[PDB]
Amino acid sequence: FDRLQVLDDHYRDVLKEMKAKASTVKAKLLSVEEACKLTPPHSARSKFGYGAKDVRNLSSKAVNHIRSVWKDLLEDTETPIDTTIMAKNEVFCVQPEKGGRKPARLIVFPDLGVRVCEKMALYDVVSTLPQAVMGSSYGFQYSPGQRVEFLVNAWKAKKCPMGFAYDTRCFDSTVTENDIRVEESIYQCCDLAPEARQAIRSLTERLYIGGPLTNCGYRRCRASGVLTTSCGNTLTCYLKAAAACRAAKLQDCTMLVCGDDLVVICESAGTQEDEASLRAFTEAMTRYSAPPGDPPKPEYDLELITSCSSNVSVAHDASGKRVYYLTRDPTTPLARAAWETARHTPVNSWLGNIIMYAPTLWARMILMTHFFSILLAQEQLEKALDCQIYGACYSIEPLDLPQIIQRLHGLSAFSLHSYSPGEINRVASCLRKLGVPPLRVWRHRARSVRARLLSQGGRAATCGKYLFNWAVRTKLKLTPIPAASQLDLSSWFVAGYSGG
Ligand SMILES: COc1ccc2c(c1)[C@@H]1C[C@]1(C(=O)N1[C@@H]3CC[C@H]1CN(C)C3)Cn1c-2c(C2CCCCC2)c2ccc(C(=O)NS(=O)(=O)N(C)C)cc21
Ligand SMILES: CNC(=O)c1c(-c2ccc(F)cc2)oc2cc(NS(C)(=O)=O)c(OC(C)C)cc12
Ligand SMILES: CCCCCCCCO[C@@H]1O[C@H](CO)[C@@H](O)[C@H](O)[C@H]1O
Ligand SMILES: CCCCCCCCO[C@@H]1O[C@H](CO)[C@@H](O)[C@H](O)[C@H]1O
Repeated sequence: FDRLQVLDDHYRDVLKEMKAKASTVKAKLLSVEEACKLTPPHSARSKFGYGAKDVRNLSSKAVNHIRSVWKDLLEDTETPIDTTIMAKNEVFCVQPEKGGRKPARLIVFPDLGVRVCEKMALYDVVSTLPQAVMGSSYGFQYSPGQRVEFLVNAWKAKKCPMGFAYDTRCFDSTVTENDIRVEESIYQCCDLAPEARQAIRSLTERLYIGGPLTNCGYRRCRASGVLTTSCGNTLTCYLKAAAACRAAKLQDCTMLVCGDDLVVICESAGTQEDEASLRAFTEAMTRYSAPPGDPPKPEYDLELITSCSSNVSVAHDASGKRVYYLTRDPTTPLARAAWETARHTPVNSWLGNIIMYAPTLWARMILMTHFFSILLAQEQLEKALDCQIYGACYSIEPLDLPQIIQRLHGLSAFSLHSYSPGEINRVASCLRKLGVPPLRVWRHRARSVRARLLSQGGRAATCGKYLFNWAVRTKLKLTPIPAASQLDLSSWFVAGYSGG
């Protein structure tokens, strides 16, 4: 029966509350220049004789064509807009050389001109509306450290906490026409410029609801930009879930939403009562056309909930105080890093894993040790690497890792010890399974890596001091690494990542 959507009073009530909050948002219509500057340098070429760089640093051909696309969006409210379907080759896969089928992910996008028009009309709404509507439930406002703080405080707030994760399997292609229209109705509640209001209506009717796809066919999958798709999915999932919490009569809910991924922390009503409540929640979500991947399970320990491939775990700082942090099973991070040891990638998953999971036993002992050893050998500590973290691609120098880690995780990230036996066992058994040397070997290797870094001075010695303080018996004190704004001077006089 594919997608069949049934909307009730709970859904309608939550939508009114969302629209009432949306009404307090005043969003601005970006000029051609403002939108052009937001174009990524490696954004796909237009079929109209220009393509990134030209748009990015303003060009007569690019700007005048994008102004005609804009005029057409304001004047035509129904003609379907075309989208291109392309195969982007896979990174962690054996790629045929001198003939063969190339493993690839498929990407669907409108012409570059349309993409800049979408930014003019929606960038300010997508970057302001979700937080204004969902508040603390909006998952993309948090750093790993702030996210864990939010979760733990929500868990501690309950008399008898219960929590569960709910994941909607492949929604990005299966997005209903209704969901797209409901999203638009929320965006329309903002204080928009009249041209924005029309452009939003045209884009939703001509592009977002569906349209033709070419190098052909017709698509009903998301053709919006990353920021637009993210906003849409999060608002839709929040709407359906907040309504489903009411239908399931869940008490004192705290939700955390990241696109299609969600977590609810509420008050337990007893084992069998909670099991019934979750069945109720799932029935409501399924009726709202958001069925689960795996049926949700009530959890009574925060550590047992897995969401966005991660779970909360405990460690202790140097003073013995409990420190909470996000971790994950290290099999895929290690397997991808093994690949990268043999072959250079444009993603540098190892570096992204060190940044996302810096407090973890496996990122500190294995990934930092192994890659600093390689960088020392190759004399490439200074070389900025392109690193993909979630959406974006960042250029990161390994020498700036202490500063980055402190910003995202806090100073405790460098002093953690007394990790949970279960967490250690997951790491240890994983090393045995993959043929990786045990943790005792990594300590020996890190003492040598730290020594070589210290001898190099500057940022290299700060990497030695902060990142490998776990490897020495006689530990250094470790004070916060000061930001350029704290020092009260320009980033030009501050080595590495300063505050830009
Ligand atoms: C499929 O999933 C995985 C996952 C992990 C590993 C492998 C495969 C690779 C099988 C192993 C291997 O033997 N390798 C050698 C060395 C590194 C890795 C990849 N490389 C292309 C060839 C076993 N093996 C893996 C890693 C990873 C390297 C990146 C950072 C994280 C650890 C190792 C790191 C050091 C040794 C280590 O030092 N082993 S040792 O002491 O027995 N010896 C000196 C080689 C062995 C490793
Ligand atoms: C809705 N779920 C969440 O927001 C997340 C949870 C979580 C895990 C267990 C729970 F019990 C509750 C939440 O863990 C995460 C880890 C990351 N990445 S990271 C490791 O880089 O921080 C994340 O960042 C991206 C997607 C923005 C979002 C979440
Ligand atoms: C160590 C475990 C991870 C695998 C590392 C090997 C990476 C495979 O990489 C492959 O190498 C071939 C030979 O140059 C190329 O022909 C392929 O295009 C490439 O995908
Ligand atoms: C795995 C992450 C679980 C998060 C638990 C947050 C609640 C912490 O709770 C604390 O636990 C301590 C345990 O020794 C007790 O001493 C404290 O009294 C209690 O408030």
